[PDB]
Amino acid sequence: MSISPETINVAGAQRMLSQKMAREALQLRLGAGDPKALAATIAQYERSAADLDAGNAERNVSRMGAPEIAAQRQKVAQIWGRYRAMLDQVAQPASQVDLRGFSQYSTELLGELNNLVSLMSARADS
Amino acid sequence: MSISPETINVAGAQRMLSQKMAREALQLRLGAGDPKALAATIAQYERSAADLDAGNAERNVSRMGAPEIAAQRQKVAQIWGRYRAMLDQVAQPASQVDLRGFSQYSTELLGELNNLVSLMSARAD
Ligand code: NA
Ligand code: NA
Ligand code: NA
Repeated sequence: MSISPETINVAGAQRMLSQKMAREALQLRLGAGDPKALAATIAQYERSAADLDAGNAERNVSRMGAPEIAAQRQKVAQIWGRYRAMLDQVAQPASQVDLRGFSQYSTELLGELNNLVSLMSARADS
Repeated sequence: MSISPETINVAGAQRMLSQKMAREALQLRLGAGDPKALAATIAQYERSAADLDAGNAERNVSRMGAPEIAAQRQKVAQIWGRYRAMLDQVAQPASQVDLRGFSQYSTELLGELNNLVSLMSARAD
């Protein structure tokens, strides 16, 4: 591997975080949740996204400048912005939302994050 | 690396699957879910757990026999068995369930899956 294992770990964990935040938001919709937990999960995702975009030497996350990888990070980022806004709405018990649309979007983001991991691994691995 | 990168990918994805299942079960609790999706996610976790325990040549998942890794897979399996049962309760809109208990247990399983990934990576480089 040309990148650190931690780089691939952080990218893979984005997949998990996307799902964790959805569960936390749905639990908030049910009135049994914790806004602090949701915020913290979203913050972990965003911290990792910035680390993957810029590199983070302290955290041992490599910036991968390959154009296809950078393009996939940007594709992910556009989906993420819309998903993040949906999370905020889902988490409010009294809001109007489309829960099937939310689920579809969670699955879409997950797929694009998995695609990011795949591209990173292809470039990194022998 | 002594193990295939796919081995680490599959172990990491178990973290994700544990959380996807919770998302799906809560969607079902809210009447906006899909039982087939939850079933598929559970099945994927179970196949991957089997692959990590035994190896799977077709899928390029390597065996890792180090005692600490085997012990952690066993620890995960005990938590998983209990978690899996909780899912069915959560997913029923009309059940009485303790959702905070469920989320705590989801986070516990996630942590042990993360610990498994860490142990695997340490051994693999
Ligand atoms: Na919550
Ligand atoms: Na083994
Ligand atoms: Na097992």
